[PDB]
Amino acid sequence: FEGGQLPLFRRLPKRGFTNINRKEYAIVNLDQLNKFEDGTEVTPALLVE
Amino acid sequence: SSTKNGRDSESKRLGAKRADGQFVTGGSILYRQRGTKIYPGENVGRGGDDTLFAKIDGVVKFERKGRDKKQVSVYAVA
Amino acid sequence: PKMKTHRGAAKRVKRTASGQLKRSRAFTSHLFANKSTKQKRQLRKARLVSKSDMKRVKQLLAYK
RNA sequence: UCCUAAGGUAGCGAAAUUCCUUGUCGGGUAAGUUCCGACCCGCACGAAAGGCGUAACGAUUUGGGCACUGUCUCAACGAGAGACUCGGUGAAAUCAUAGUACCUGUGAAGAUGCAGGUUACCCGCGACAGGACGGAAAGACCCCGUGGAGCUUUACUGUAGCCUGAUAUUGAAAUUCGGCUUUCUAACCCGCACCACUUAUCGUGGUGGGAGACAGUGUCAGGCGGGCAGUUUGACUGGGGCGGUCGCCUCCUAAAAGGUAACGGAGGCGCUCAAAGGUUCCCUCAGAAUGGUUGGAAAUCAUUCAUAGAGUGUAAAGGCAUAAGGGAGCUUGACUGCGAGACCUACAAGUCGAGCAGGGUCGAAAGACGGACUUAGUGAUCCGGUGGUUCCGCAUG
RNA sequence: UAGGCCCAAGCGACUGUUUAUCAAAAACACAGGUCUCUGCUAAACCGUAAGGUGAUGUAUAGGGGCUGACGCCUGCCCAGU
RNA sequence: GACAAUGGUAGGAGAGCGUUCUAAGGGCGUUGAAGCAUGAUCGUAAGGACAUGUGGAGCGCUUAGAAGUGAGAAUGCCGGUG
RNA sequence: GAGGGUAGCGGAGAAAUUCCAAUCGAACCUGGAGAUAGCUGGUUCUCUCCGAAAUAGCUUUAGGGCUAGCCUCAAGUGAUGAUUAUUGGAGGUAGAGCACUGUUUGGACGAGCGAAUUCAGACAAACUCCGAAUGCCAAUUAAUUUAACUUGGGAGUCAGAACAUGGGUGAUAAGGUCCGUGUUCGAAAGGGAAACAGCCCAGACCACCAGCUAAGGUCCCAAAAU
RNA sequence: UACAAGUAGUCAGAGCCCGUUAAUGGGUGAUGGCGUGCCUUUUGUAGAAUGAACCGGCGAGUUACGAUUUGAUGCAAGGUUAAGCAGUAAAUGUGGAGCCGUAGCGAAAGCGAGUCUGAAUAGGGCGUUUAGUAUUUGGUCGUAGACCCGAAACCAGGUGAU
Repeated sequence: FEGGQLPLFRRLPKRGFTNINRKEYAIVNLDQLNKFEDGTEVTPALLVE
Repeated sequence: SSTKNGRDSESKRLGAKRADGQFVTGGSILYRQRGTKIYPGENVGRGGDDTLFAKIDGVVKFERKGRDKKQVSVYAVA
Repeated sequence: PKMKTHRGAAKRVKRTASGQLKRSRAFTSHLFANKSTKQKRQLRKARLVSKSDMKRVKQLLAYK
């Protein structure tokens, strides 16, 4: 409440929308792959455990 | 039993903005005015509404330009 | 119970990586014949919520 | 001589009505702002929210008399009940603590309590009522609250109720330039009659008569609807109303930076221009001590004085003859994508801007050009409309 | 123990009625007058259903508005609602 | 052992006193506990001891924990008495 | 007189907002219910350090609220703070003046001769050929000094008053009213002005039967020169 | 203590009567100097502005779920479980659905230490600064009556014509 003056959010306009088929991924940089053995096989099933 | 007056407009902040001998940048406003009461000098430009601004970096210099006329210039610091 | 989010405010700002909020501009719906070209061109750029308005609507966006 | 649907008739009239006003002139009194009788200059009488009269009635209003009287001049005495003195019994409002004087002054502007003076031995009883802004009731008048309640209406939005069509209940026959109307019994209706339940006519049933596809009833639709209901009806203001004012631009008050008030002193704006814009080259104004085809000295032409006293779309103030003022040629930069750095500033907004890339116009070329000499001509968002498009579109296309 | 009276005006005709507890009056009522609605399962009214009042009445009747005994009278306009 | 600081309302910051209950440890009481009354006592403040009379069965101390934790005003509520 | 009928979105009323169990412009009891109150009143132990505001902008806003400005507590970045001397600049007030725009006194000269000619003398917030004293912005210039700025936690304040001084308004009236600047009160005891928040001197950590001074004073009340 | 003008006290001080938690003692007070109660509300109150006759008792920022900031503590590119199950209503052991962090940018498709805008890394915006997480003491805010007391009124269901 601003005491009677129009609030900032009322003054500003809305923008954008949302997508129902939003796909997100779990990022893994090349820095977190320095612990496995040389030549090993890395698979998502292993990275999660 | 009434008044016919009571109107006025908002005050504009005219006048000089930087002092003589002061260091400024390339786009610093130096003088706001109506018309041309002070003329531009070396390395100075006149805006659309008669505003005077610099174009390089240096010291400000308010000097006289003829009988009853003034200018403003900017010189690079060495 | 948990605090409720201001749904009207969640449709007008976004949270940046440093904790700031990005907003839109005003005077952009209509009456473009009364504004200059430079005036309208520079209004398409976004801004951030000022440091004074954040003190008033901090808790309004505590879950965003 | 203007206007209107028509321009007040009889009667009455300084009145329960007359503001000026104690209108003026006659009665009543030694003296009459009242009273009675007449005059019409009726602010603002008037014929059924009737006009003008009227005998008898009135704990009705009004003026003048007779009689009478302590109402009064002007007070006196007497009787009884309280008061007052003893025995018995024995409350109440009020209350920060109190050993509680006056005068002039001072103070939040009217002092028992402060200053300087004056006066006053300690403690009772019967009386008076000036002051302790005395005591009984969170002042009813006045102003405030985006506080209540009752009432009103051609305030807003609704509603009981009433009126009118479509359709269901609901079937026949004929007239007729997917049909309003005469027409018939079988639905439906009858606080109509006679019978039975039953020596009660509330009700049911049966037989006659009346009416009849109407009425009544359900759903949908249109109109009327202070009858009833929920609510709104701004602020500033030398108290509040009434009057005026509310945003933006320029000047003065404003005290040589900027900023700065009053219901202080003066004006303007809610546009305009396709050339009144850009560019290149040229040019220069009012007023013109005199001459003239001699027209109430100033339209037009001619020569010298000419420190700008002219102009600059539109108010004012700062600017402009190195022109920003006038004219003549070609043009659309009144462009697209931006943008270091600054002014202003509570926020949202507002203002100036070098420079870089893509197109161009004018000029021989440097170079200028992102509207107009500068500062007013304008209004979030939410919702809806019209175009274009990289994008999303609920299992898939 | 038991009416003062009289000469003149305003208002309402009259007896009557009214703010329990600051107003008894010129206010209300009244007899009379006029307009208007209602042909009977009447209009109007309560419930707004059944059932009732009106009325065990039938226009010489019933409901509503305005005037207010009696006497003499009650003029002009229908553009608007 | 030296110089320098310390008036204060609305407010911000810091360190403390007292009251009831709980957990551990260590102690008083019929050779007289709590409460109450009186006094010429101690600390910078809120407060803490001691002696005497009354009283007749419970109550301190130390560290920590938890709160119905502090009264002169509200024309405040109840009781008593002017 | 006795026995009965009409009930609150309702009754009754020969009509007064009249009556419905001693207050009826809408009866009484219980419940929703701790309705709501931007308005009054109240709000309980002790010390230490620091210490305001009564302003601006917007407001169905004016005795309310919000951001900014002044206070306090922490974590940070380092002369970036303040005064003075000096050298520089921007800006037309006081005064003055009549060269522009006005207003206006007395003469002289014939174009119709006191204000678009000349010789003298005056006037102005919205006149200026001229123009201070101060104040303001600067120079990592010099000396003396102690701040300033950024981020975050918590606030209060939006009724101000008198005196001096520059102005408007009123009447060169008001303990009047509205702005600029400084001081005091507010939130400040002590001494002086007889008494007297705002005037003059001066800022109370505690104790003492010690000394020197300020304003103002020294015949008596009453400390100090008859 | 009966010649006296008093918010009743404080400082100075004879006389008279006493003798304690033992020390720079206790009670009374001739006379002199100074001094107009308390609270609330205000620019400003001895105020003739508000409140209290007196004494005692009672009588007003609390708690549960969320958010944020600071102190403490364990672990650390990781940190931590909720319901449930077994247990003394113990607070331990199990339980890894789930939540936060390690990577941003854009309305979105998407790309990625880069991304968006744009014809153009030309310029500019926000990021690459990048330590976190769980429990808990304190301060403040939000939803609940929300520091306490007090309305004129509104609606619902009932009781009344002695």
